[PDB]
Amino acid sequence: SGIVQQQNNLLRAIEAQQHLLQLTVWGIKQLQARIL
Amino acid sequence: SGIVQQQNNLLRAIEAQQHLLQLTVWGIKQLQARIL
Amino acid sequence: SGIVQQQNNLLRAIEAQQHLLQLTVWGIKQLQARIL
Amino acid sequence: WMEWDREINNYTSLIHSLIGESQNQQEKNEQELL
Amino acid sequence: WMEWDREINNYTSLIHSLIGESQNQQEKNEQELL
Amino acid sequence: WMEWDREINNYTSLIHSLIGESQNQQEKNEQELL
Repeated sequence: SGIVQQQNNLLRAIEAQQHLLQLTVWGIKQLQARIL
Repeated sequence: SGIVQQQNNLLRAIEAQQHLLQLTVWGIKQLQARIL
Repeated sequence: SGIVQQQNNLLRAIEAQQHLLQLTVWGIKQLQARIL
Repeated sequence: WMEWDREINNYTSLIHSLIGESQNQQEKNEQELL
Repeated sequence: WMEWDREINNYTSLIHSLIGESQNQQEKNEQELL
Repeated sequence: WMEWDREINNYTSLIHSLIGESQNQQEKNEQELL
């Protein structure tokens, strides 16, 4: 049970990190557009 | 069995996220070189 | 035991990935400040 | 940058897929606890 | 860009919380091994 | 930026190591299922 709960915790962290990554990608594309 | 499978799933996601991160790093480096 | 250890492994990887993300955010902010 | 763009797309899709199947497996593991 | 900064701040806080919780749960699962 | 590049390098190496260790442990856990 503790292990299954922990897996949920990890999965949620991975999901939140994915949102962050997608935000960094958007940012890079914005800059790239203005810089080139 | 289900837990081990899930761990494989999570590790694979972490690995794929790392590749994305390396791509963002590359992008940032290209941009700063054009600038600073 | 191996399962719990693997969870430690994965969590540590997520933590390290987070440091990396934070660094990419810093970089993007620096660029945006200049390039705009 | 054209290739960067292709790889960004490719890894983003893969991640979305892995997250999807992890979610399914999570549900399964949760049921099995009962 | 204004929204971008808002979301960055929001997800960063969320992750810090999740990492925190996971840390607590790791300790307790580690304890339970004994 | 000079420090940024150093930190990127440092964290990338660590992640690589953690991933490797996890890969090893995954394969151990997999054999133990039998």
